[PDB]
Amino acid sequence: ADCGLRPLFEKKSLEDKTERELLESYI
Amino acid sequence: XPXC
Amino acid sequence: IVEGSDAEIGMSPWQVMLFRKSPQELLCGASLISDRWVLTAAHCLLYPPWDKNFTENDLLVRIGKHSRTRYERNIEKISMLEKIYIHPRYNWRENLDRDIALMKLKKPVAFSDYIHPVCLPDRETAASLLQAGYKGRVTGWGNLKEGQPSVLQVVNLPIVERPVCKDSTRIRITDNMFCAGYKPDEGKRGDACEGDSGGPFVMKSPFNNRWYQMGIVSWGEGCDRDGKYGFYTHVFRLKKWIQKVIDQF
Ligand SMILES: *[C@@H]1O[C@H](CO)[C@@H](O)[C@H](O)[C@H]1NC(C)=O
Ligand SMILES: [Cl-]
Ligand code: NA
Repeated sequence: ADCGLRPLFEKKSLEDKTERELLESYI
Repeated sequence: XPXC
Repeated sequence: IVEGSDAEIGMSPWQVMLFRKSPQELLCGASLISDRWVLTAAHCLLYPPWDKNFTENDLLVRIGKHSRTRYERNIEKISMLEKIYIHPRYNWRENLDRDIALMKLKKPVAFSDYIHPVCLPDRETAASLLQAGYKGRVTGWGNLKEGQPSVLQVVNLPIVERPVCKDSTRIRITDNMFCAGYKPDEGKRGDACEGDSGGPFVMKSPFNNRWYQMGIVSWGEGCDRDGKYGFYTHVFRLKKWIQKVIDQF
């Protein structure tokens, strides 16, 4: 139900140091 | 071969 | 992981370490997909040409870890296995087709800031995100070059077009695999390596912000060689088997 949302990241509205690289690769 |  | 960098704390809280009991040693990575199921590569458990054939009591999984070697008290969880299930059509004789295995924990693990399951993709998520050029992420405590890290490593790598993957090797690639890594012309480097096998290749969905396990580290020829790519078990293609094992329990 809660799979794939990290307690120390998505659940706290924080982003990790390289996930932006993944997001940008989509465009 | 296999990851190993 | 070659050319990666230290993971942040809790960056991959589905990451699992598969550990041999006797002698003590890290065997492989793996991932937590629920409170009691762990996914890994079949070749981590069964590979007759190397006389590898583990039974449940040969192994432990360690969940919640950051340090490769330190016992992380109050953070990590060490679990025993109740049963191993290997894909009945895992092809170890030829090319590691369907390189996938599930392990059921003897008791469910409690989640925490450091322990949390990754999603498996459905049809729409696979169709949308498994496209050449889109990047995913590989993590593990494997070798730093084809040399072990102090803490969990992470690197992001692009999915590569099937004909380029096939051009890169004489091993027969099937639709149950995909490859990823930079091309020689892209300048950037990076690959999984020995010890990372079994661990997850994940993608963060841009539609719902959830992380999905799209691949399992399966095979490669060397690590980070120019013109070679890492190969990954295609999790979604083998999902009906996963669901069958989980349902039937
Ligand atoms: C692996 O080990 C088990 C242990 O009893 C044995 O029954 C089985 O034949 C072995 N599997 C393969 C594929 O060699
Ligand atoms: Cl299947
Ligand atoms: Na390469």
